[PDB]
Amino acid sequence: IQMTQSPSSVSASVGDRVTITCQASQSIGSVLAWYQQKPGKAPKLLISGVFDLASGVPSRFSGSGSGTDFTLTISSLQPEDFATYYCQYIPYGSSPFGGGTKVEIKRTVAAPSVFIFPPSDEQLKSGTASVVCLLNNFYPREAKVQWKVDNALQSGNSQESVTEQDSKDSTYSLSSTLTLSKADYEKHKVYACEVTHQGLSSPVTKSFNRGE
Amino acid sequence: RDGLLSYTAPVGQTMYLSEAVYLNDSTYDGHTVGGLQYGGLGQLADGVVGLDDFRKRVWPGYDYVGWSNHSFSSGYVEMEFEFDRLRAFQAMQVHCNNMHTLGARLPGGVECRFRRGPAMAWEGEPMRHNLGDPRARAVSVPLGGRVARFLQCRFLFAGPWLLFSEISFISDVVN
Amino acid sequence: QVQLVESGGRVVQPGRSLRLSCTASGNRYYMLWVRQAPGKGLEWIGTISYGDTTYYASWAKGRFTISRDNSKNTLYLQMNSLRAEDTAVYYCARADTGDNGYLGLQLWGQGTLVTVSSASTKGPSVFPLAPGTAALGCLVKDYFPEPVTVSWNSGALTSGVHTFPAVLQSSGLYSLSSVVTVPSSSLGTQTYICNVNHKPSNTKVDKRVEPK
Ligand SMILES: *[C@@H]1O[C@H](CO[C@@H]2O[C@@H](C)[C@@H](O)[C@@H](O)[C@@H]2O)[C@@H](O[C@@H]2O[C@H](CO)[C@@H](O)[C@H](O)[C@H]2NC(C)=O)[C@H](O)[C@H]1NC(C)=O
Ligand SMILES: *[C@@H]1O[C@H](CO)[C@@H](O)[C@H](O)[C@H]1NC(C)=O
Ligand SMILES: [Ca+2]
Ligand code: NA
Ligand SMILES: [Zn+2]
Ligand SMILES: [Zn+2]
Ligand SMILES: [Zn+2]
Repeated sequence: IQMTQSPSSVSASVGDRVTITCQASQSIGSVLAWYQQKPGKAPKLLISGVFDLASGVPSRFSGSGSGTDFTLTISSLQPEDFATYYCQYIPYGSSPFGGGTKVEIKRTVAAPSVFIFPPSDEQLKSGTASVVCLLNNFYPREAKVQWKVDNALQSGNSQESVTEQDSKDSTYSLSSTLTLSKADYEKHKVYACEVTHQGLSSPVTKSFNRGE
Repeated sequence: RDGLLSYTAPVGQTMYLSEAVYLNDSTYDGHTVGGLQYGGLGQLADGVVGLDDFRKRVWPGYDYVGWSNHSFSSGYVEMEFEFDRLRAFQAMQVHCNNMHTLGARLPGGVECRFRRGPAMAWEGEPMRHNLGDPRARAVSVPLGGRVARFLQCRFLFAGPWLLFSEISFISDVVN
Repeated sequence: QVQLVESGGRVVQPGRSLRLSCTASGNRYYMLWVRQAPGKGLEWIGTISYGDTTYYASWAKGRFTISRDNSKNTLYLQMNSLRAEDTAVYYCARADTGDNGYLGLQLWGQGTLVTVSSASTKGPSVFPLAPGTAALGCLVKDYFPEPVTVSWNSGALTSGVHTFPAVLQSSGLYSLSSVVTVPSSSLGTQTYICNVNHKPSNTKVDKRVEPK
């Protein structure tokens, strides 16, 4: 009934041997499927049964396992192999899907570029003020963003968005946005955007005061 | 000989145990589209009866056709049969493996659906008929002398695997 | 060439009933329906054993009926009662056995995005972001249906552009952000205008960033 794939992400570089585990809630038969899915695209069948491969799919994709514990070893990681994978027990009828092991490329740590943007004057006419914060070319994805408005931390109304790992430099980008009302904006003065990251010796604080 | 024209049955799956025996219908002349081998004849009507051990120059599992219990949510292998004339069916004898140590056990029950015409739906009123010995026993399935031209026998799962090797019929051509 | 195109892609209100139609160009296989929420993985919805249905799902026990039409060669999926959490891309799977007898879908559908919300189709609001290399961009703050195509300098500037994934705000509208990492020396001499293109509301905003 339940297919618990583990782990949720695998950080590995081109050439590394990568094994993905698929756990089954019950001692099911040898039937299983492995799907490769690159972002913004439809899934692709790689493995049928346990060991059988699909046409076109290279021989580096190896299958193994029986019962509950199942594996997906890769002979040599390739640049066209990075995608989220899904194990699926599929009999003639009731076939549940897996979690999703997102395969991510491994690269040397790069410090983010922090940019704080004050709310535009046109937005301030309607009654809103969304302060944006930009972090670019930072690896890994993990980075804590804090919105210290008027020397105090704000947790409400802070949407965050991370772009999918880049194709040229394999870096991530984050756009945290503190959307606040025009009435509360007048009450406060110094808006800060402090971020913590692996490639930073100390949390970088990028703040702005009221006025050009 | 068995006066059968063609039979519909799901594709033979593979048991991956130790050396991985292939239990596929290698001699099936008909076309296999999707998950069904329909419109043809193969290992289940070749005269050859499977041995006590399915592993025994051919690959292990050549004289058998298999299906796993986990790969069927319905719990039965829906097998259809097509005949040349409107015959009275006395009984169906199927040689299945009963190797309990490797999961290949005899079916728990077999119900058959009958129909006289090719365009009409199945008449109804199915004839349902229900261990330690690990030898392949020729399962006797009484069909009650019912006059029909096409069958739809469902073989229920009792063990983790269902390994049929030969399906034979007992019938007389009705005038 | 075999295709699986479904005629869906409609916004519905919480409680309404939408039906999808997986037409199959190029026909009678073990058919399934698999959905994928934006960001989330894949979860199988149901299956149909050639005209005779087979158990949909633990969650899809109530509602979700998979009808089949052989005269029109199309799978039909009526969703009946709906909740705001049912927004996902709906694909229709075609399960075909491999060379070992085991099942596994080889051909996937195109996918149609279904949005379940009470809000009405609203046009986007583009706001500029005040800028060794400086960063500048646009803010697509208030707009209801997805997606929005943001271009830079009429499709001439691509190096350093990062169009972030749309975040779902508390109001029910999405928020997109597109920024460009340009050098500080280039700021002031070059002109940066983002071509925001929105098809659902028939709107197109060409907003420049800091006119200098
Ligand atoms: C595949 O078979 C297993 C084992 O079930 C056995 O064989 C059946 C035909 C029947 O005789 C059962 O009583 C036998 O136990 C099924 O797995 C079991 O499912 C039951 C469901 O209630 C559960 O309690 C058991 O813990 C499961 N595991 C074992 C080791 O028995 C399995 O469901 C069958 N596959 C399908 C799709 O039905
Ligand atoms: C049966 O399986 C064997 C496995 O080696 C394969 O060579 C053969 O072509 C298969 N035949 C059919 C008809 O599936
Ligand atoms: Ca035989
Ligand atoms: Na079946
Ligand atoms: Zn970048
Ligand atoms: Zn006689
Ligand atoms: Zn193969």
